[PDB]
Amino acid sequence: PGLATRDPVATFLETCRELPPSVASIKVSA
Amino acid sequence: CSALLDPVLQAPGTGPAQTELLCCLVKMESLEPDAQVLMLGQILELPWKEETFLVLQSLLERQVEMTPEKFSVLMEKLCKTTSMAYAKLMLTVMTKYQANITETQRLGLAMALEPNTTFLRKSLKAALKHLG
Repeated sequence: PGLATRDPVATFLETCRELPPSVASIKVSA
Repeated sequence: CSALLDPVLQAPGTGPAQTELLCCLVKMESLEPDAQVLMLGQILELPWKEETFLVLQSLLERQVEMTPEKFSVLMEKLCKTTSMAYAKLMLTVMTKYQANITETQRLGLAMALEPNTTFLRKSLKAALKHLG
């Protein structure tokens, strides 16, 4: 659109008990 | 200062002369505490550049009081970067307002601290260690 949520259960568990960028690259011949 | 500061610093070619006047303005013994807070509160909304940091250094040499939301905005802008006066700024906050600093602020610090284009890298790392 520059060229035109979270897990319920894993959250529920938490509620019931009481930064850098990654990178990747390659190089190929012309 | 609501008349003076904003336009002078929004202006381009804002030379060192003018920064030194504003530095002496914030060094005013007569600049009373609530005045210092409103000075800061007004500085916050602006596009921050080298001159903004140079001023703010002298401004917070007073050890002036910050609300948590305001310190939040401070550290937010402060996260974003090679500048050496900006190094002074980050150092001064880390040293003094460690009373105010938390872990995520310390993390955003670490992110902005990573650069070697910085000077006083070591000192900052030691301060950052000491925060932890």
